[PDB]
Amino acid sequence: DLTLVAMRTGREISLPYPVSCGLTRTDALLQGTEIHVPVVVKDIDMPQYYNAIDKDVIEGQETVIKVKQLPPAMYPIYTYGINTTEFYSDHFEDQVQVEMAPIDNGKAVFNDARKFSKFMSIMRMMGNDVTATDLVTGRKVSNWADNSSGRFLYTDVKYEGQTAFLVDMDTVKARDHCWVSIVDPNGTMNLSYKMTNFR
Amino acid sequence: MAPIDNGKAVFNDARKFSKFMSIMRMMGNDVTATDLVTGRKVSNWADNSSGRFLYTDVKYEGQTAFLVDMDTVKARDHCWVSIVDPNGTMNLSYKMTNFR
Amino acid sequence: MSSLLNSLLPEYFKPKTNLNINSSRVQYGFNARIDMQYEDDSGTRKGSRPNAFMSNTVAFIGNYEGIIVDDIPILDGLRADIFDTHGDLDMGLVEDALSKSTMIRRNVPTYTAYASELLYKRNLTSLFYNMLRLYYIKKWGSIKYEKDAIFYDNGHACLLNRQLFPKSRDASLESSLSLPEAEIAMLDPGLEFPEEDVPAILWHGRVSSRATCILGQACSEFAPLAPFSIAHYSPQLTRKLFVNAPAGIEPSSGRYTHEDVKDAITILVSANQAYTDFEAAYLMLAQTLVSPVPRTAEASAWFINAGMVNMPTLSCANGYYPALTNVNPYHRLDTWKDTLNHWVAYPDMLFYHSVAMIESCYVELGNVARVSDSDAINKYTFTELSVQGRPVMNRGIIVDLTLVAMRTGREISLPYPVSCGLTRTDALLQGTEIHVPVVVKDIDMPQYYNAIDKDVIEGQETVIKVKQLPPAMYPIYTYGINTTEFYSDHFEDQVQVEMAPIDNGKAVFNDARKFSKFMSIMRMMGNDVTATDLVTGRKVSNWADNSSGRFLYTDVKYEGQTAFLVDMDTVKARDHCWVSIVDPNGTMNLSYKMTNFRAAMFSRNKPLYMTGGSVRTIATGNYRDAAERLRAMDETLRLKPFKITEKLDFRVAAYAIP
Amino acid sequence: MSSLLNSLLPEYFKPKTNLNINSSRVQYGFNARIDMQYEDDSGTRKGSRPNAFMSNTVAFIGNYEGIIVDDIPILDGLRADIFDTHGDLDMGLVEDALSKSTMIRRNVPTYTAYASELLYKRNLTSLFYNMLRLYYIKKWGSIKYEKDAIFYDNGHACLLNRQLFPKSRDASLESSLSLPEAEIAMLDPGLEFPEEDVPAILWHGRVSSRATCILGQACSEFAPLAPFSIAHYSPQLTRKLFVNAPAGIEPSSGRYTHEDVKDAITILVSANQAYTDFEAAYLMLAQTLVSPVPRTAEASAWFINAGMVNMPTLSCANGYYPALTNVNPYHRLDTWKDTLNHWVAYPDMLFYHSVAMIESCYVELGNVARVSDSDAINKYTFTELSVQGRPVMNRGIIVDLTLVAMRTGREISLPYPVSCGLTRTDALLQGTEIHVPVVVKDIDMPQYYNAIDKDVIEGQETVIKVKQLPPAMYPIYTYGINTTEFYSDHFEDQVQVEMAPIDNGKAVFNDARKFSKFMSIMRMMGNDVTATDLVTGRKVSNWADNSSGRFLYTDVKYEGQTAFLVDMDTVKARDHCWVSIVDPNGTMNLSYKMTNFRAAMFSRNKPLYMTGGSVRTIATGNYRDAAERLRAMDETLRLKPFKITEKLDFRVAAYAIP
Repeated sequence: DLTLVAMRTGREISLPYPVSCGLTRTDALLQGTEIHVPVVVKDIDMPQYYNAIDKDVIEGQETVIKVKQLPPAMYPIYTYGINTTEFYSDHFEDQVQVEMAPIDNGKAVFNDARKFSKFMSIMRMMGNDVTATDLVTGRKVSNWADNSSGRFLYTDVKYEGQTAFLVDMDTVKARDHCWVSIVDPNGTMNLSYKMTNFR
Repeated sequence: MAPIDNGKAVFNDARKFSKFMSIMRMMGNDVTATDLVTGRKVSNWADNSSGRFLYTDVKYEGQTAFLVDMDTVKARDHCWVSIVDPNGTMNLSYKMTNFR
Repeated sequence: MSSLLNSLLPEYFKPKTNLNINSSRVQYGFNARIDMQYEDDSGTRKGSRPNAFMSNTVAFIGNYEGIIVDDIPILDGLRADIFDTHGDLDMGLVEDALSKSTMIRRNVPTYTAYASELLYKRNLTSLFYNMLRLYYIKKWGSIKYEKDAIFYDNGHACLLNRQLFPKSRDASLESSLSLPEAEIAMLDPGLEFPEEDVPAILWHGRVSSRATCILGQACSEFAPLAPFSIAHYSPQLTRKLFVNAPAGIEPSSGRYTHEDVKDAITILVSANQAYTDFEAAYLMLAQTLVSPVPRTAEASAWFINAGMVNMPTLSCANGYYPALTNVNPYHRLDTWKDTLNHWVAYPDMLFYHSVAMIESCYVELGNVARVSDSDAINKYTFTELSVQGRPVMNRGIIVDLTLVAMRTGREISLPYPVSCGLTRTDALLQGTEIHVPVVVKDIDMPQYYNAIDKDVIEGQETVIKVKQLPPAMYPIYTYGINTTEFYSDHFEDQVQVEMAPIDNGKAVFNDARKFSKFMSIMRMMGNDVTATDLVTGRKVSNWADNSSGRFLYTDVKYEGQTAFLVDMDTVKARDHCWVSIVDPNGTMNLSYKMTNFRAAMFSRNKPLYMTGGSVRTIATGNYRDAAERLRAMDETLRLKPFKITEKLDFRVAAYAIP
Repeated sequence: MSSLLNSLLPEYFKPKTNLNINSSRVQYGFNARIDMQYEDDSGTRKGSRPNAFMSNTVAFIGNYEGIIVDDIPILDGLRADIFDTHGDLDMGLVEDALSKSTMIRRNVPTYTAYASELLYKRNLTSLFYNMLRLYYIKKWGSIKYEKDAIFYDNGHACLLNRQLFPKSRDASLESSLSLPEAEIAMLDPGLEFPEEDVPAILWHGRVSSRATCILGQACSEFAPLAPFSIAHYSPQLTRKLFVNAPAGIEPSSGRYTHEDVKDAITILVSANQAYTDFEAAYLMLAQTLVSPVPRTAEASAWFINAGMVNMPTLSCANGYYPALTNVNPYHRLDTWKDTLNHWVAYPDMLFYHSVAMIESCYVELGNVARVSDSDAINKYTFTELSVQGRPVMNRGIIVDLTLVAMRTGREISLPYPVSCGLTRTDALLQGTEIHVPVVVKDIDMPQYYNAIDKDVIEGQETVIKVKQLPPAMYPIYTYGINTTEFYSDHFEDQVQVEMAPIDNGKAVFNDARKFSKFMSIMRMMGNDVTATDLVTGRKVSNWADNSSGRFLYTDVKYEGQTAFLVDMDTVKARDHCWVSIVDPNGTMNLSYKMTNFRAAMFSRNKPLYMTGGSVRTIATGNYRDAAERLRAMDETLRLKPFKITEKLDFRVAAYAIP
């Protein structure tokens, strides 16, 4: 636990005695096997999003989700922009440039995985419900997959494969309050934000 | 060359897809790919008269990703250069002489 | 040792990750372009072979037997403090190391006494060997062995799988073995006296239901039905195996996927710090995995008698004393985790490393067999002069790695002098003619082969005599890295020979070297010439091997001195380029160039294509944060190469120190 | 002393830790390449044996009998304060030391009075000796002894195990002894007056359940059934043994392994500070671990009567005076812990140290038996002039160490002049005829051997009269380090036999020296020569051994005038790899050359290989440099970080060191 803190802050932690007592967290990681978490369903269109065991499930049924790679359990908040990585993208200033031509009728394909993550994340700050669909596999991902942080990490796809995300920009829905509207875009889009003060 | 997973190679970029099918045509390999957005089959052997591949043979303005069928690569016209299984970075250098 | 066997592959070839093997036979070669130029007294002629396929054939069939022997301990993974200023294990410091890392100090005198006896016999190489074999049985578990199939087939003679492998039946690879399960018990912490002749191993967290079944079957006896390379007979490793797991082990499931065996190996190595033990097992499997299909019928003499695989005894004392294994392990080389990191990333790459190793051994044994038994370096005393360490016995891997050094001409070095694996030089080290059993296909068989019965009928089972062992394989991957006169595997070469006077329709070739050069030219032009050996009275043919398009002098099948009567009237035209002429006149000059190499693999008379992505390099430098190279070149194994010095005889080979 | 016995081993010999002995007979030796030559007026005939095996057979049987004798006290261990300037117990500082301690005040005056007698009872050599024998009995317990087995056989004469060892039943070494346990009582600290004639020892913490069983059996009578060397007859050391352990003595377990005996020794030496006592016990066992199988039939005279082992009486008064032993002991030599530290690390090395000592002794007693009594340094007075100390009696280890000093040609130094162990020079000093029994095979025996009967039918039990004792072992480990002309153990040697054509093969050797070299070199060449003495009329054969393959002059079995007729048309070729003497004419010149040496061991007519780690030369400095180091790295858990680095893919993470 102390060696993980040393990696986060980026400093040298020193104790007087090399004592080895307390909780061990790295248990499910080192096993390197599939884990079967139980879930009770609410809607009927669940198993498209989550990697479920059943393909058709009536509401109020107890199902199982197959988790292979462990997603992050917490988002950095106290350690925000002290040792920044491009995965979490916990910057004060950030921008993304999605390049579209008028010949394309709103439909954009993200060949790159990095800028797809930043587009889907900044659109959620702006209070827009985007629903992308993978062209190779045929699954779907939604940027609204959290009600705490309000960011989109790439591990919300729940699948490691080839990157071909079709996003249709005439099915974008305004969900939250205090939001900027994308009524009908034409040409190159440039999104950007700035965090100024903290309380 | 894109990684061949089962018997299919995903070409996400547009420029790389144009260069790939342009090489395989000069070697003389009738390759058939599936456009993932539309769901229609493209073929590099569209025009027989002029022995070249233009990107307009896809017949879809806009952005897409192609799933190339690497198992069903037919051998129409074979010179000694002609290979079926590409591996890594493909280099083709040709010279045209003796016009009449 | 990944970096060693990876170097053997040719510079042009870089193989992809996956390879879907779906048969018990794989051809491997290259498609080269030959530009021949002919000149004689009549005039000049220029041609060009546009596509020429030179290939060997390798199979998954080889009769092997396991023996449990006592070998050296691998002292890698133990904490660095117990070792003194030199590279030696001091029992004075083991007492201190165990004392400081406990509150209960009553048990220190007892713990030290048992530890001193067990540390000098620690070896997990035999356990990883069986775990690796279980991985490949599950992965390639759809390969069929038919009993009434062909082994070698030329046209005159034939060998079936009934012969060479009696006591065999028709079975798939998954159907070959029905392994039992050894008792995987839990070591409760509190037991004071380690039970003797039972090893104890560490584990990360809870032992999975699937991990139990793998460890149970890995320790059990292997009893095959069909002869397979990766299912050979092995004795029982242990009866019990303790596992010091804080969380209790689960009962055995019964079934497991090939993916589950990877998870079992990755945990077992990481916990025990047994990285060098894995490197030994990796090299040990590279020898066994594949076996050569013989070039000619005489080259079946190698694979009659069952070669012995020396499996080290399974012992480990990490479970009892987990204080000795800590966060600061002792290692001799800084590149000591490369072999595992290579396998876990690219499992199917072992096939290419195995083909590269067995080729290098069986090519160089072609030369060692021809060495006269009245020189400094001969078949008996070639290993002993080469090695510069202190192993238990010059057996197993030491013999194989000595032949790789002689091939490549570079100094090979391992951290520990391990003597574990297959010994090939058994048929070689005996002054006796070997009786290869064969089947007669054509009535004129006794004229070609040295048969017992001089009159035969199509269908009869006879026996042929082999005195000197011919080469089993031709150089393909190791083509032109160092060229001997025997093989003549040049890129560019100018062959010059003087044609003998054609009296009636026959040309007498009294000299041995001139005869070899003549038939070598006529083969490259593509003329099937047949000559009569005057001493024996048997017919030789340059078209002996179709796969590799070259002529070796061992195709005559007569050690000693002779004169050949070549039939110049009956020169058939099998393959004709524009260079190809039938009537040579005076001094024959042939100058050829080989360009445009490209690797190709065939399986079941169709092209076998490589799948997956491109292999990115994984490799660690000589230093991580180490200041001074403390040489420590006393215990490390070193193998010195020998260079072949050609002499006038041509039939005899001779080695010298470079 | 591990140091002096280590130097006796050859330079080419590189020993390993473990040696898996599974029999009661070992043929230790070396493989050498002999280049023999026979020059003559007609021409030269060259030979070459690439692997020539020169061996000395060593067994685990030998009749010995222990007797309890009075020996000097060993004062190493006691605190350095009580000693004066000269180095003897200054009584007055003892009374001062006891007064300023944690002793009961009413016991001080009565205990101080006894000190004058009890403090000079310090000799634990007998206890350590018995505890070392228990270690090797349980380790090599599976070795067998058959009653009707062949002790010696040379074709003509045979000597069975029934002949030398009557009252002998066939049994395994483990099943030989049935040791009864002596009482191990706890010393009451509040005892009125110390009980002399009852030894009291110290212990660290609690006496374990197994330590009671080991100490109980160590201080008991050895009454064996089979005549084994490490299970010979010993009297009862003591009836009762006190142990000053505040933590109570647990009752006897009954069973124990060989590892538990090492635990018992290491606690006993550390508590009592008795390292010099252990060094004496190590050298004692080195003599009487293995006995040599006789080279010739008439060399069995050494092992007819049982040689007495001198075990010093068990006497220790540390239990009564705990204050006088502390962490600052008095020692003469600085390297006083080296012998124990060597044994704890490498227990099985004692086998090599044992054969080195007996081979050194029995070689020198060979060429000591061939000196006339009328001389300065002779049979009786070779020990007195060599010894420059003050031992009680010239017996035990003093006689064996002085013979080693003569062999190697160096000065052997011990800290205390202790006189305990086996005495070998018994049959020599008697100077009388010895009557060895023999069972005959052929009917023409009594011409060769000096037998009691002149006509004896096959299968009869006869007697041979041995007057002068022949050498029991040939020098092998000490080959060409201190060469004498008797053994003729040179690397290069030649002999010139001068004959004229007028003589029809018959040569008479007037000289005795060159007759020995001719007969010896002819046996290397594999030729069976049979000479006949002209004066007496007896016969000698060069083939009188199947181990070394040399001819010593003591094989004549008679001292007289030298006139040996050898007929050189009755020479028969016996062995393989031999040069032929078909028909010689003129002067003969024989010669050989030994070039290289490789250590080899045989057991049950199979190769015995050394396994385990590489044995080093342990020095006092190699451990105490790690004490100087102390691991001075302040024991503070400093965790260093890793900065994550992003690259093209971004899906997978990569950590850097800085």
